[PDB]
Amino acid sequence: HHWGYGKHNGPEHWHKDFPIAKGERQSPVDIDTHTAKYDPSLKPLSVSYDQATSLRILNNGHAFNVEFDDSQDKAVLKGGPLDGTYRLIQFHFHWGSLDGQGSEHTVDKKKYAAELHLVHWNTKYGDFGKAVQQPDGLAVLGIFLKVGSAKPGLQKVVDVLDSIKTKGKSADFTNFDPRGLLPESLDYWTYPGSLTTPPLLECVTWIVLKEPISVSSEQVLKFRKLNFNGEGEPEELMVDNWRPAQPLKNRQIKASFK
Ligand SMILES: [Co+2]
Repeated sequence: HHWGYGKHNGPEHWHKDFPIAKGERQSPVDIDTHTAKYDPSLKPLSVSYDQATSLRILNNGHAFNVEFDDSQDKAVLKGGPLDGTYRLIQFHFHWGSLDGQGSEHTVDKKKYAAELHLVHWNTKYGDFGKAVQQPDGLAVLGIFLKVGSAKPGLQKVVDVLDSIKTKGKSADFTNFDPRGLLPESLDYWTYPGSLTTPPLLECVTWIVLKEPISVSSEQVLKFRKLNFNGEGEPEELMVDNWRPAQPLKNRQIKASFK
């Protein structure tokens, strides 16, 4: 049926409509820190978000997306394992019903409360729709969230969520600075993988930061008040919208640090 994260249409069902779900480079994965190889040939990441133009926030029935103007090189990711320039198109989170789960990637099987995905597309391909058809089409920056002190830069997001409680609702969301969601260190792990939602295309260079950000219990509880359903349908809280770890298969995770 229409895919989601429930008992009958969750991740274990996706392969029936999207056979690539059992592919050779699916995401997310467990990051075994002892096994990842330090790769001194790797460059530092270049995150250049100073001219980012946020536009809107949308509840799409799976998560909420903060969308950006990607019609110019305003907010880009370069360097690290990447060739060329990748433009920020949107960010979103995955989170749990409880603080013990919610992330998609895991680190030595540790699950974080949530995971932020900053999604960027390779410019060489002109638009997002074309980029997802290419093995180097997307670069997604993954950042773990743990529960502890509040993240000041996240509060503007948390506060608009009650205006987009249900599927299909959107709201204006301008002048948001995504630099306020980054941890101090840009040390990372990287590997080739996929989108973690249908259509699960194998088009992503994943860059997962080692350092988590902290958010407060109150901030994540507001995430969990969102809904998967549309307005005036039975309430299904938007929680546990994460895909579990997939087989690593023939892939190597590289580390940018020692
Ligand atoms: Co995601």
